[PDB]
Amino acid sequence: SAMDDEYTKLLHDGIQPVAAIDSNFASFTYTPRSLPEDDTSMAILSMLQDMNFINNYKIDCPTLARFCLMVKKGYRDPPYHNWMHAFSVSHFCYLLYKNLELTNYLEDIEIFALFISCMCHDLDHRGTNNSFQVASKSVLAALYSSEGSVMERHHFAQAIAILNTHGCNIFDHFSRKDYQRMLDLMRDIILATDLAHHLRIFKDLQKMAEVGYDRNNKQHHRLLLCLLMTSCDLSDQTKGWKTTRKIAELIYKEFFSQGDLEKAMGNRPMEMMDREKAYIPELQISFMEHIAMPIYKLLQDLFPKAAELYERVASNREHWTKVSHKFTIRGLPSNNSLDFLD
Ligand SMILES: Cc1cc([C@@H]2CN(C(=O)c3ccc(F)c(F)c3)CC(F)(F)C2)n2ncnc2n1
Ligand SMILES: [Mg+2]
Ligand SMILES: [Zn+2]
Repeated sequence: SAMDDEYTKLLHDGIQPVAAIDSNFASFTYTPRSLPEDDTSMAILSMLQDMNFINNYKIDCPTLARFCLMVKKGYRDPPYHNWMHAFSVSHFCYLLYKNLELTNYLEDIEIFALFISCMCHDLDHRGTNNSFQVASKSVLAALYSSEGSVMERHHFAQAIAILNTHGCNIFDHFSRKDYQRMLDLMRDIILATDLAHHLRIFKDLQKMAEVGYDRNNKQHHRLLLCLLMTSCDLSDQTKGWKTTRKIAELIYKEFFSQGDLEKAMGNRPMEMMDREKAYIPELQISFMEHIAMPIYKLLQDLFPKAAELYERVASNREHWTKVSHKFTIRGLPSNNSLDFLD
């Protein structure tokens, strides 16, 4: 019923102009997690409208309103992999569209697929990684462990289940060819969010950046879509320091909850998921150096206007070294007590 009245307003009230959301809404400096969650479904419609997808693809407005709410409701509330993550990843896709001239690189339908994939790419995340699905012998591992990318296959399957819900198939007027294309793109893009997949294709991404993007090379299109999806997925690290500090809190809260579960199963968690071993500043520096910075360096190599993104990621990484000394207890704790020693 609450879904129903939210739908009624989303459908009949009109799509707010994107500029009314925030006067910096289309800037790389904007932090979409500042938007109240109650306003995010309308902001999705505003972005879809501003990218001209609603008109270009003649999306049915009741269907689209239903779809957007179904996707939002398809996220649970772990500390990090929740709807506000999917919303902020989608918003970064919109930023890429508005700032980087993606139409010189990608087909319209590929840009559309990228944005819809961003909305859907973590659907029904339970706050645990692929390794945990296998180790805990979850239903998801029973379905997909033999293919790999367990969670990402689930996210994709959830996206399809939403489309296959009556009243929610925003593509169902597409030609059979275009429908097959959209769903194939969604598969490839959502599966690209597995960082194991990123790490596997990284050399090919480097080689594409080295030789130069060839808009007539179908494999270049696929590679670029993967890179852009990863860039959206990690885009929290391209904001200022307070965003990255908070996002670190959320990720490690989620990780440490998984680690507590693995210990209860008699298994040794990864150091980064073990609240007794993980040293957050060094793990964040390592993640920035070895994963985040190279991704945004490739993005800048391909799109010079993305330079500020890489510079911000590098700065945030420098901040971690600067604050690391504060994880060492000087003097006495604030209570003047050493009772934590016992
Ligand atoms: C935006 C953002 C997203 C993630 C993570 C990265 N992920 C990892 O596997 C991972 C995590 C920590 C590491 F140190 C590492 F080497 C790998 C997958 C994920 F958990 F989904 C999201 N992190 N992690 C730390 N700061 C992050 N910032
Ligand atoms: Mg994911
Ligand atoms: Zn994600």
